[PDB]
Amino acid sequence: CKTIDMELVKRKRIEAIRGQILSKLRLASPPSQGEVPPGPLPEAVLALYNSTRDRVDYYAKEVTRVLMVETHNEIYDKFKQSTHSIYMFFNTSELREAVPEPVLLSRAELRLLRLKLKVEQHVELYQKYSNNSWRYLSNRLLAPSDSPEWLSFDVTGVVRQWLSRGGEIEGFRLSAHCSCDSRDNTLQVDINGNRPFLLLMATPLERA
Amino acid sequence: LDTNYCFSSTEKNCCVRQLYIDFRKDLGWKWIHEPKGYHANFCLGPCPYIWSLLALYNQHNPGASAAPCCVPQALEPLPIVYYVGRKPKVEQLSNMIVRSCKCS
Amino acid sequence: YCFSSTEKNCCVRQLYIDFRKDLGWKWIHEPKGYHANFCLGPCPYIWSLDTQYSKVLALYNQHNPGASAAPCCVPQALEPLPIVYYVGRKPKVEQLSNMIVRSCKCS
Amino acid sequence: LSTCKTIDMELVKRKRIEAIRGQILSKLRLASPPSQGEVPPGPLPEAVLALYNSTRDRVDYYAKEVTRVLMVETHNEIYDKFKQSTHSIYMFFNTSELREAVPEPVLLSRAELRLLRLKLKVEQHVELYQKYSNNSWRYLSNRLLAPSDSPEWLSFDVTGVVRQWLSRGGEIEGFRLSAHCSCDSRDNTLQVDINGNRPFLLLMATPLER
Amino acid sequence: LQLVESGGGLVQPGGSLRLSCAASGFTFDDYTMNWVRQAPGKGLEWVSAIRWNGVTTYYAESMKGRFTVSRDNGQNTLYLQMNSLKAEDTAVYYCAKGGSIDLTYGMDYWGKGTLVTVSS
Amino acid sequence: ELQLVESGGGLVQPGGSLRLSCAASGFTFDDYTMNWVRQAPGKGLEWVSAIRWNGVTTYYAESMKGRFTVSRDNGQNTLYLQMNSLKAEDTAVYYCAKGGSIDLTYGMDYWGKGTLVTVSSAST
Amino acid sequence: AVVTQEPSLSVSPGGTVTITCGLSSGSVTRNNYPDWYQQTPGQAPRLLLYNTVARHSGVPSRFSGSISGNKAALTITGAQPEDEAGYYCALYMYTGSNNGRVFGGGTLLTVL
Amino acid sequence: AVVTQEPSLSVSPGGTVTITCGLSSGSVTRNNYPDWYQQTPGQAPRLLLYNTVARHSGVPSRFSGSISGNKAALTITGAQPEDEAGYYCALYMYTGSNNGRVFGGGTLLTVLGQ
Amino acid sequence: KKVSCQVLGLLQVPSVLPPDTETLDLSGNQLRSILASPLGFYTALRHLDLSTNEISFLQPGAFQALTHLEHLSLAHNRLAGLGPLPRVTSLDLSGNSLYSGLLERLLGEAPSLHTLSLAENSLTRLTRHTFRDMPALEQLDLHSNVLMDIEDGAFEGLPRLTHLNLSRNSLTCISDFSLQQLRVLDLSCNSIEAFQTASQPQAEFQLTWLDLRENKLLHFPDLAALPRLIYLNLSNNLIRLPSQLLNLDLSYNEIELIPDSFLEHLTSLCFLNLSRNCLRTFEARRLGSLPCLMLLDLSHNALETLELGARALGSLRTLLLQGNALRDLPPYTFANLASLQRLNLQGNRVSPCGGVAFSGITSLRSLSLVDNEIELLRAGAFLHTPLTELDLSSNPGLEVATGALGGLEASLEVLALQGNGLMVLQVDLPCFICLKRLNLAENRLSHLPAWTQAVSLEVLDLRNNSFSLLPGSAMGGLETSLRRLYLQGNPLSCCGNGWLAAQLHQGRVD
Ligand SMILES: *[C@@H]1O[C@H](CO)[C@@H](O[C@@H]2O[C@H](CO)[C@@H](O[C@@H]3O[C@H](CO[C@H]4O[C@H](CO)[C@@H](O)[C@H](O)[C@@H]4O)[C@@H](O)[C@H](O)[C@@H]3O)[C@H](O)[C@H]2NC(C)=O)[C@H](O)[C@H]1NC(C)=O
Ligand SMILES: *[C@@H]1O[C@H](CO)[C@@H](O[C@@H]2O[C@H](CO)[C@@H](O[C@@H]3O[C@H](CO[C@H]4O[C@H](CO)[C@@H](O)[C@H](O)[C@@H]4O)[C@@H](O)[C@H](O)[C@@H]3O)[C@H](O)[C@H]2NC(C)=O)[C@H](O)[C@H]1NC(C)=O
Ligand SMILES: *[C@@H]1O[C@H](CO)[C@@H](O[C@@H]2O[C@H](CO)[C@@H](O)[C@H](O)[C@H]2NC(C)=O)[C@H](O)[C@H]1NC(C)=O
Ligand SMILES: *[C@@H]1O[C@H](CO)[C@@H](O)[C@H](O)[C@H]1NC(C)=O
Ligand SMILES: *[C@@H]1O[C@H](CO)[C@@H](O)[C@H](O)[C@H]1NC(C)=O
Ligand SMILES: *[C@@H]1O[C@H](CO)[C@@H](O)[C@H](O)[C@H]1NC(C)=O
Ligand SMILES: *[C@@H]1O[C@H](CO)[C@@H](O)[C@H](O)[C@H]1NC(C)=O
Ligand SMILES: *[C@@H]1O[C@H](CO)[C@@H](O)[C@H](O)[C@H]1NC(C)=O
Repeated sequence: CKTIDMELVKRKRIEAIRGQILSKLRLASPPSQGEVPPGPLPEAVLALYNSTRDRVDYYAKEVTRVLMVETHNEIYDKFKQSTHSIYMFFNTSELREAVPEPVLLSRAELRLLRLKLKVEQHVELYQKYSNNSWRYLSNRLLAPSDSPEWLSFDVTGVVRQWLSRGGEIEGFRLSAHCSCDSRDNTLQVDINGNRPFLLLMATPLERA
Repeated sequence: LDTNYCFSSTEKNCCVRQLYIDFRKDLGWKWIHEPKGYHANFCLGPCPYIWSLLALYNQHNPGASAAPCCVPQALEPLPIVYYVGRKPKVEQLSNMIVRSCKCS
Repeated sequence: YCFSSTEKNCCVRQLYIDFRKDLGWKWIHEPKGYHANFCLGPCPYIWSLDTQYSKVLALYNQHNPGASAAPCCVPQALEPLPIVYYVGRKPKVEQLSNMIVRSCKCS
Repeated sequence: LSTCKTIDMELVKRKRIEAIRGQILSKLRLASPPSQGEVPPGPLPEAVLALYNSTRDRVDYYAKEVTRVLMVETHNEIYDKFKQSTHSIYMFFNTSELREAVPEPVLLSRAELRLLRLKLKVEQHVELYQKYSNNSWRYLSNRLLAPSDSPEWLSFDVTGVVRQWLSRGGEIEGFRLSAHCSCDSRDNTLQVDINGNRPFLLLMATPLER
Repeated sequence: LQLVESGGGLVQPGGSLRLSCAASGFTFDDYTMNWVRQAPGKGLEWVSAIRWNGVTTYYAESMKGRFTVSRDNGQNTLYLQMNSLKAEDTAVYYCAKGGSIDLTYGMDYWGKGTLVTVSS
Repeated sequence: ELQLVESGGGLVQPGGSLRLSCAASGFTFDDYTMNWVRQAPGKGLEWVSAIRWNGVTTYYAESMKGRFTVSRDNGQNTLYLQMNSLKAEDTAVYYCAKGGSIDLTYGMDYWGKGTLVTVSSAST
Repeated sequence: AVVTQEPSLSVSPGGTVTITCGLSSGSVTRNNYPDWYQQTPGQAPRLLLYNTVARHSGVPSRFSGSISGNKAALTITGAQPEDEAGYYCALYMYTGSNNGRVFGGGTLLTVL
Repeated sequence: AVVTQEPSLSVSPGGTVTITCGLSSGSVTRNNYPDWYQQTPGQAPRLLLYNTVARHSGVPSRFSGSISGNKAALTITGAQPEDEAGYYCALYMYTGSNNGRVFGGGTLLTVLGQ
Repeated sequence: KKVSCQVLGLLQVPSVLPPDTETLDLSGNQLRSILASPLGFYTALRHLDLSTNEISFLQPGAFQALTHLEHLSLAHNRLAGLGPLPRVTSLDLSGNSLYSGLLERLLGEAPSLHTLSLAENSLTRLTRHTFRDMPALEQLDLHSNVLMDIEDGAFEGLPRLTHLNLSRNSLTCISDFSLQQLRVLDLSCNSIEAFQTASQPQAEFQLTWLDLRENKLLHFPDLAALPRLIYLNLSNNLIRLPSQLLNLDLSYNEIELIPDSFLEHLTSLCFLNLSRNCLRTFEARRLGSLPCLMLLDLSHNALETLELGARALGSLRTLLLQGNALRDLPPYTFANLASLQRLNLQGNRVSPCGGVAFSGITSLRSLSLVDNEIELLRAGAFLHTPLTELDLSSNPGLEVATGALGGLEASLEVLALQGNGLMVLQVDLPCFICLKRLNLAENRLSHLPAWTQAVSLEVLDLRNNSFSLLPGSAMGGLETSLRRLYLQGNPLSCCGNGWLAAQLHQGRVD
């Protein structure tokens, strides 16, 4: 039968939420707002929060986004955006400035902005090796849509290896899926080949 | 049973009930700059034994807990933005928004 | 740690069920028994303060992770069990989902 | 005031015994346990033991019947058009047998394509496709097989396409397991599966009686 | 994607005839092939079928043995030689493209059909 | 296999010029950075220069910047270090080193035998 | 065996009608694959339904196939005057010596 | 900046030895990618370690690398007698007006064979 | 001798204050440390307050220099050391983040304290060595702590402890009680599922106050070893019921039946809340049961049948029975009872008799029959009942018979008929001289009885009615006793009567 009170459960949930927020942040006390800037939030932090809110352990993981190296950089002269593949290279020095130690990384997310698809497209993600080789990472069957969508790839192990065993420039190739019948081309359109980035959630060094 | 079934329709057993937490009014905080608040919700109501009677009982196990209550099954994360000293920080807390409940 | 100790936390406890002896059943042919296990250990609602010690956030960690109003010790990962039994004169293999408890959590 | 530290194990033990007894009788939709009087006391037949051994091995509330359907013999004339090559193997299933297995497409809940991989020396990437009527193939799944010195069973989640076979499907529809042929280099399936035992289809479905 | 058939006409009782079927727009190697007949003013009657290669055939019981179905995939042609044709075999015959390599998926496309009239 | 052979080393007067050449087989210059390193007799290694896969951008040591030039002929499958106006301290065994990747990172995998370049105003 | 349909029927335009196809010997299942064809007189038959459910390419969604009881059913919802035609059922069973298709006496569906 | 490296080390066979290379002005991070090379006197240098941890193909598993404190450390565990050589550390930094590698004065690691 | 520094905010302890000051209140400051040199200058201090601060360092000799220090308030500091306190009576350690393990080293010897407050801290275990050498404690405050476990001899170092507050804790199971000197216990807002006491004690306990509310108690605990208890809050728990108690709060439980033997020993209770439960049968068939219950709440339950005994429950004053599912009751169910005063039967569909009969009680004062679906009202419903408060609201389709209110003319004070939808009223309103407030909202009334004589009406409700014309020749009575008047929602014609506009200036409201 009905024997529970709404208000007591609500207030207990509120207090448990307070404890959960203070504990997941490993916060003994709420942060004092004495030394806050006297103005609104910067654009980079707002964009990071928007990307975290976007639709694609226990403690809080610090979130940092690292944009890919711009397509005008020398690195893409060797790897040109062919009809059947696009290349996305990242400066791993920026990744280490974001995540100082490989063990701290909790999840890494390669984020793409697909513009439009009249037909469904099967695409596949590879990572780059030093000897110009590519190892398979994933496969996604993009359904057609009339609106740009944010694509997500789980590359946690790849970025962890890059933080540990990676060079200055390390990247991915997104290519149209090929079979043993014939060859295909990449009909999906992403901005700048904004541009795709890496959303890294890692344990903060202060709470490591 | 997700939020779609119980946000519009009442139901006898337990499911997600609405709860919007505002950091100023409901909790009393000036340190969380974004968001102003969030829909945490909660799981509330009873769960009878299945032989005493659904999507609630998909992961049901009377032989695991002494008395079957019900707990959230889908727990969507929450990102927050807050200042430490003068440095903004965006942090992701997992299992913060209740989405679907299940008897266990 | 808590598989063979009576400590007060939400843990899975090993429990073997023998259909011939524990339940006295003579209709299930295989399996003769299985590790059903059970979740045991109180999950006390840890009341919250704005200012608190750093060694007590662990009590939040393994006493109220989901921040529920009335937490329970409930299974987190379960394993299904296949059984074989006869209906009339026809044998049947069925697969009962969520029978073997291998992890318990406060929720 | 003294918080208790001794937990009475026998009371909770009997409580869970009664709870699991009720749970077993609830998922099976049985008010009472069945009668063994109309059961020949025979060591269970080889087919049912094969069912149980296949569903034991790994890679809705109620209980669900498990049935295996063996993939059609390679000696049949169906495979004459689709010859087992060095880049693809074919596994065709007589959908009629799927329908004596699962009478209604709504009753089907889970379907797994089961293969028995032999000893593998190098890591092999395989792709699973579903046969269309007009000799075309839709991609279904990708599996990365790490090398091993032992034969292991491999499961492919094919529940949706098997439900489509039960509802809208033909008679001899099947799958193709090929090597991942990239856009730059051609590859071959050095993977060797037994009999092209042979692969089969494991179906966990709600019985029409319950 | 179209089918043209030929060979219909006047045949004496207990006669012989060879219908022919040629198609375009698809491949005979990929589909089974069916022969259907329809009596003038009466219902359809499935006559025969042949699979993708042509080594195994299927027949109706009322005309098995009297009808021989065959293929030739090189020039994409199809035959139904009717031997010991009786007086009850007058019908419009449709050569039909089936949906798959088996008798399932239906006769996906049908042809115009040729009239076979048996009389003295 | 994996082979770098070097040539051009010898004895010159101070302020002279050499054109050290490095021919490779077993790999492709189009995929790898190429480095020049030097080792003075009796002392440790010293990184001299590097050049990426195309050759449009080059890196130098600041004891050598401007004074040395590096170049590649991917068509000829060879690498050049042209040294001009050598001082007295420029005598060393020079090593041609393959790189691990297109970057200046992943280390210098395979090294050549090196050519012993001597600078001396003293006569025989 | 012999495939049985009703000899004929009529439906008002815009209504829902059910043409039904059975065996004299035993039931129909999805294993006895019902194919539903439409034939305007003077024209070759056109495939509507195959494998008890699936529509042929170009068939409007009005026609829906199912198994009703012991027989196979084609349901037309919202009939139109061009639907007046002969509807035929092809059942795949073991006919005599070999196994193949068999047709039934088609229903001359006449829209009122 | 110059890469400071300690001059010479002695390790008993089967022992554990650590070689550290550092910046005079700064701290060695993984962004200052350390490359560890081994040179037998009279032979070409061989890459042992790259990207602070990664072993070159053919290099024994007893060679490992890490960032210890503010320096880069190469650790040899169970020093075989054929490991007596000159060990050099090449750090990737921004010198002068461009990026480049800088070698430190390598350690003349001598194994006490007798 | 009193210096107030609550408004003043500083960073260190002031040294310019006069030493003779006895009471110092340094609340609202931002001090970080305490030093002996500034503190010992005020030897004449009697009371010291330093709450809401950030003090993190305490000198052991800082508090030793003040022999006359008392009411020590170290609240809200970063204390997460202290010497002996010879003459301090009151201690407060609220919000200082005391964890289980700091109190043993912090607290030395202090046998002369009365009140100790360890509230709002992070204490996890109350070890036997936590309390020692302090046999003078009488007030222990431990609320808002994180205690899960208490050993059997944890409180043995407090031989004279009487009041103990353990609210807002996580104490879960409690199996033994051995605190003889305890008077007040507050175990509220915990996760307690079982509460067991000692068996056959040498001496009877002295507990007189016990909260067991907001817990997970599955059963009514055995309090036969607590004879001095007078207040007992067991609300918001899960009691499923299988001598000197007075107040009992059994609200928000799963109580489905009341055992007879449980009613045998239950006596001398005065107040009782047992609302919002799922009871099935409640019969007081035992003679002499419930002798002095001054209040009994049975609201929001699911009782279908009740059989109250004759001359057993007679001293009851306030009774609520709303939400029950009663089907059939004898007409003399309440007639045999002695002195009921207030009776509530909302949502029970109780049909009055013509004379369940309500006229058989001459002591009834308030009765409410809201949402009882009374189609037609008896004439002798209140013929012999001197009721003063009547509530027949929310009764659509109700038909009022002539003379329905028999003897309420000189007794009724307030009447509510909201939502009844009466097309006509057969009750002569003006002759009810004792009436004070009237509710007639949401009705189809178009005419009212003529007020020939003034009455004592004060509140008149006329929402959602069909009153278009209100002439002053009939409604003009009670023009001097009216204080609040309401007229919104009526389709009154513009200047149709003129008396309402004239009386709106004085003696009426909007
Ligand atoms: C990947 O990202 C790296 C940083 O995230 C890039 O390194 C940067 O490289 C540029 C030139 O290529 C340098 O610009 C120079 O800066 C020096 C001063 O640098 C000094 O100060 C910085 C900051 O304190 C310190 O990190 C350096 O080590 C030096 O001590 C000036 O002389 C000029 O302005 C010149 O432009 C950056 O300083 C450098 N940032 C670093 C090292 O953090 C790297 O180039 C990126 N890789 C690719 C392929 O683009
Ligand atoms: C896919 O599986 C199907 C069933 O699992 C296979 O169907 C089998 O086809 C063979 C023909 O080679 C049949 O063998 C004959 O069976 C008849 C009895 O048929 C009965 O059923 C039909 C209706 O289907 C009915 O019309 C008849 O009157 C019978 O009542 C025997 O009389 C013959 O002697 C001969 O043995 C099988 O019986 C049939 N299986 C079943 C369960 O009916 C199908 O062939 C498989 N697909 C392929 C490509 O092989
Ligand atoms: C035991 O401590 C609790 C602390 O919560 C007291 O409850 C508070 O009492 C104050 C004043 O009496 C109220 O303003 C609060 O609203 C109460 N809070 C709660 C959660 O109840 C309680 O009164 C104390 N008990 C005794 C006997 O002193
Ligand atoms: C984030 O999204 C909001 C809309 O919800 C928009 O107003 C804001 O400008 C966005 N932030 C950035 C940095 O674009
Ligand atoms: C490239 O290097 C990777 C290192 O993991 C190796 O696995 C791969 O075989 C190499 N490829 C070639 C062509 O040498
Ligand atoms: C084959 O039929 C399928 C039906 O789903 C269709 O999607 C596909 O385009 C067809 N392919 C060809 C080559 O006709
Ligand atoms: C008993 O506790 C409840 C809270 O569960 C409270 O509402 C009630 O007022 C308490 N009883 C008394 C007499 O205060
Ligand atoms: C419980 O009864 C007391 C008796 O005076 C009353 O004050 C209190 O408000 C009641 N509480 C509830 C929740 O009924």
